[PDB]
Amino acid sequence: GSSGPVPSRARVYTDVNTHRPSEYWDYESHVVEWGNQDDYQLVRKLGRGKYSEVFEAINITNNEKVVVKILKPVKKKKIKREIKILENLRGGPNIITLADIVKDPVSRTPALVFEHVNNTDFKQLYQTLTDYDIRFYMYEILKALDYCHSMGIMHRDVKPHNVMIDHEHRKLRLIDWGLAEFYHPGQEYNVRVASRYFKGPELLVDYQMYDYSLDMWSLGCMLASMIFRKEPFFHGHDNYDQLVRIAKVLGTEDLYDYIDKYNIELDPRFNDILGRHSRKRWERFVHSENQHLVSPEALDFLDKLLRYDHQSRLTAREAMEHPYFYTV
Ligand SMILES: Nc1cc(Br)cnc1N
Repeated sequence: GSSGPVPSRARVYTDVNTHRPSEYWDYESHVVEWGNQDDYQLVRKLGRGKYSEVFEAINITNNEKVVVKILKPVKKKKIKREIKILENLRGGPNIITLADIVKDPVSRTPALVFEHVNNTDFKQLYQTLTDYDIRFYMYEILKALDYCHSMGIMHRDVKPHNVMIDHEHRKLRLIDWGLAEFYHPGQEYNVRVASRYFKGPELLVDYQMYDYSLDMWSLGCMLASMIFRKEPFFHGHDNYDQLVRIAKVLGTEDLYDYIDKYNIELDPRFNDILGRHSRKRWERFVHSENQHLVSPEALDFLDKLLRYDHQSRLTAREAMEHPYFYTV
C-alpha cells in the first residue's frame, strides 16, 4: 500500500465557488478601503485574542454602540481574507455585520467595526437555558452555517466564545471569521484551525481535504456540552490527547474504519496513547443535573453530528429538518 490518502469532497455546495468569478474568492486581489477611525470612540476592552484586541465603542455620528476589533497586522493576506469573507456574507442570517473598515490616523492599525451584541458569557448563560432555549439557539446557528456554506465559506472556528447571544432579545450572531476560508473541491487545507475541544477528527488525524462538515462536528461538540452540562464535552490536554478523548466515547473500531476508508496514515504518536475503547451509548451521559435537557430526539440528532466520517455527518440543511427542531 503506497497510493496516498483517498480524495473527498463536500456533499453540498460543492461547486459554488467554481461557478463564480474569481473576484468573489480571490481575496489576495481584493482592494481594501480604510475609513477614519475618528468617528468611533473606544469605551471598554471586551477581550484580547492572539492577533487582536476587541473594544466596545460608540459611533459619534449616531450615538450607537459598536464593537471595534483592532487587528495586530502580522499577516496581510489573512486580514484580506477575513474582510473579503465578511463583505461576502454581510447581511446574511445571524452573521455578524461588518459595519466599517477603519484605521486610527496616528497608529495606522487595521480595525474592523461590527454591530454590537449585548452578550451573556456562556459560563453564566448555558446553565440558565431550558430544553426549548437549546433547540431555538441551535437552529439560529444552523441558519448562519447553511447560509455561509451556501456562500462557499467554512467558518472553521465554531465554539461558544464565537456565538454571541442577546438572551433578552433572543438574538444570536456568529462572530470571528478570522479562520474562515473559501471551499474549493479537492483543496488541501491547513489542519491547524479551530479550538482544541472543537477540532474534528479529520484535523486530528491530519486529513487536509476537509470541507463544511468540519463546522458540523464543532456544532455537535457545543450541543453535547449544552444538553449534558459538561464543558467541554471532549476534554483533551493536547491535539493528540484530543483524539483519545473522542475515541473514549465513539470507540476505536469506528475510528479504524474511518482512517481505512480514506487511507489515512495515523501518526506514530497515537501508538501508545490510543488504546482500545468500546463505543459508548449516548444515554450514559444522562444524569440528574441534565435529564431535563435530554430527549430521544436530542440524542438521535447528536449521534448524527458526532461521527468520525465527515461525509456521514448531517449537512446544516439536513440538520434543520431533524425532529429535534419540530418545536421551533
Ligand atoms: N464581544 C462581542 C463581539 C462582537 Br463582533 C459583537 N458583540 C460582542 N459583544
